[PDB]
Amino acid sequence: LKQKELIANVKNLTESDERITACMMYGSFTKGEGDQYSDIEFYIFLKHSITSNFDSSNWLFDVAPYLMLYKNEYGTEVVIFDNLIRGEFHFLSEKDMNIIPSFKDSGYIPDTKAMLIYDETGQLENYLSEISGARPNRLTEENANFLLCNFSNLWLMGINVLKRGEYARSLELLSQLQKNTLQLIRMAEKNADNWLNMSKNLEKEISLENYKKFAKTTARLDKVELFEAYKNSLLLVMDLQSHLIEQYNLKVTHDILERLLNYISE
Amino acid sequence: LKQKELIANVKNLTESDERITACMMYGSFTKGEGDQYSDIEFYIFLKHSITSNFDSSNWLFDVAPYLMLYKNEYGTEVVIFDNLIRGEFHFLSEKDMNIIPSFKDSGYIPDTKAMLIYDETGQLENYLSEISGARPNRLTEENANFLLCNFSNLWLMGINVLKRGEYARSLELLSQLQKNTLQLIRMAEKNADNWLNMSKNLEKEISLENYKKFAKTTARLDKVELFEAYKNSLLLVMDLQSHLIEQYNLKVTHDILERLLNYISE
Ligand SMILES: Nc1ncnc2c1ncn2[C@@H]1O[C@H](COP(=O)(O)CP(=O)(O)OP(=O)(O)O)[C@@H](O)[C@H]1O
Ligand SMILES: Nc1ncnc2c1ncn2[C@@H]1O[C@H](COP(=O)(O)CP(=O)(O)OP(=O)(O)O)[C@@H](O)[C@H]1O
Ligand SMILES: CCC[C@@H]1C[C@@H](C(=O)N[C@@H]([C@H]2O[C@H](SC)[C@H](O)[C@@H](O)[C@H]2O)[C@H](C)Cl)N(C)C1
Ligand SMILES: CCC[C@@H]1C[C@@H](C(=O)N[C@@H]([C@H]2O[C@H](SC)[C@H](O)[C@@H](O)[C@H]2O)[C@H](C)Cl)N(C)C1
Ligand SMILES: [Mg+2]
Ligand SMILES: [Mg+2]
Ligand SMILES: [Mg+2]
Ligand SMILES: [Mg+2]
Ligand SMILES: [Mg+2]
Repeated sequence: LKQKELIANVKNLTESDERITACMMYGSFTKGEGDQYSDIEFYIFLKHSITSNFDSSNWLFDVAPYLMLYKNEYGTEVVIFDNLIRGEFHFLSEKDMNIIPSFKDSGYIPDTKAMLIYDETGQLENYLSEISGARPNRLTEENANFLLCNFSNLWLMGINVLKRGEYARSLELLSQLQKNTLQLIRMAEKNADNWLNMSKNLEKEISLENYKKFAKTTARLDKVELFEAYKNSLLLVMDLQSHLIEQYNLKVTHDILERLLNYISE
Repeated sequence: LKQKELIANVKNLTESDERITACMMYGSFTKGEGDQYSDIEFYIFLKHSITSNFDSSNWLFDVAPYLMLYKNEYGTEVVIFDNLIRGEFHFLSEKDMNIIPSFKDSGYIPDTKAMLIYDETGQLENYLSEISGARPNRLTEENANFLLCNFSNLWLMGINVLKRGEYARSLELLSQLQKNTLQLIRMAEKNADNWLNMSKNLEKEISLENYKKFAKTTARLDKVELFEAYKNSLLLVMDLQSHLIEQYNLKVTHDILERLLNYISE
């Protein structure tokens, strides 16, 4: 894989460069899920007093020639290399390595070994041993209530804009509804490790039954298709709620979902 | 309108309640766009001493009985009243009233008069006057570049996950692409006030030609429809880039977009 050649380059350069004190890899190549379709991604920890003006544009070209480079909404440098591999490099002071513990909340981190690329001081390895084995419990009453409330809110907003004739906006809301629904399916089927990344591995991780029901909640930009998708979204959540009620005390009841259902033809 | 009755109750209670110093309304009922499909929304500014313990659930019930209340991801109290009207209420200390001037970054502020629901001290009116008539100018090289780079980033990521067979994830990414594409159309057509709310009034605000093109970038959860939508997504952005390049210096060139296009079948 071209990706692995680039990863090796990153390891090489982060070790040899005096400006870089640590490098943490994350993503699929640290979880046995890397393939030819994957990107590569790192936190690059820099000498504190040279962090502001660090020439990351030049450093990234030293990794490999690139076609495009910009800073995304998360402050991460994103590169499209000339071989079309995407790379995400988050550059920050070594003094901000204390961000790492909060990563335990992002998902299941069974192993940390592939994450350790370079570690000048030993501090990176120490932070990683704090998150190694991290596994958020997603199967909570709190989560079930938030998702059902969040869905009801978004569904009602969506059906309203649809009734107005704001079709494109109802489609946008439907995609937000869909993310929430995936999280509900993962709750109902007790396979919720891929939580924030709810669509990762979906074809491998959920029942055909609910996959097909989810597919029915999708639509192109079309009034009739949107109405069908919105209706099927509600029906699916009604199924999920009647399953989840057995496990949690829910504030969104079948009655409340029934009122939303009736509203479609109002 | 049920909405107007509820706004009236909010006006009534915010005035009379000694714990509430000011109430600012926003959204479509302050922008000449309110209708039967609208929600209602307010910032409620509380006397500083009681902000910490204020029982919002109790107060919102006084506005009208509700079927559902929860805090969304923005910390907004979101309510579905028992007549199925949606309400969004942001409770803050009076001392945070100075967040108001930053609202000018969100878009055009046509009517600060309709925004003033209650103002004990005259303070709210003063902050609102600072934003009246204001709008960002979205027509910039910085915006053209970010959107084209962000689109290219998300598109290449999305086509990779589609090729992988992660269809549900490619759909999720497609919806993110779609929002970037609406902002790009708004730049090209120079109708960019509805920027963060890019799909608001979309059917009324962009040309029939670009609406039709945008509609072809949409898909249901289906391999063939997804490949069609991803191609049409890039082709639309290629059209838009050819216009934008005349106005701004752009990092994303036609040649780069063509590399991405050829990548679909590689
Ligand atoms: N919404 C989210 N919030 C927080 N962390 C997330 C997240 N989505 C993904 N992540 C984390 O960031 C890592 C990198 O994510 P991405 O590169 O977007 C997908 P990936 O799992 O690396 O697969 P891929 O790049 O091979 O397609 C993921 O493995 C996950 O640990
Ligand atoms: N993404 C965003 N970021 C920041 N502000 C936004 C935003 N989207 C919308 N807004 C602002 O928040 C106001 C209320 O938004 P919404 O209630 O979601 C839509 P609306 O314009 O009120 O129409 P509607 O409620 O009648 O359908 C908008 O009018 C706009 O001023
Ligand atoms: C052990 C996981 C480390 C991850 C590092 C950190 C992070 O930088 N995530 C990014 C996150 O952003 C998107 S997915 C929304 C990218 O596709 C992904 O590769 C990653 O860079 C955002 C801030 Cl969520 N995440 C919170 C967890
Ligand atoms: C005069 C506009 C005032 C608005 C008030 C403030 C706000 O609370 N916006 C909300 C925003 O959130 C979503 S749309 C993302 C809601 O649909 C919308 O009614 C509004 O409540 C988020 C924090 Cl962006 N926005 C930054 C601007
Ligand atoms: Mg990755
Ligand atoms: Mg990534
Ligand atoms: Mg509104
Ligand atoms: Mg609203
Ligand atoms: Mg009461």
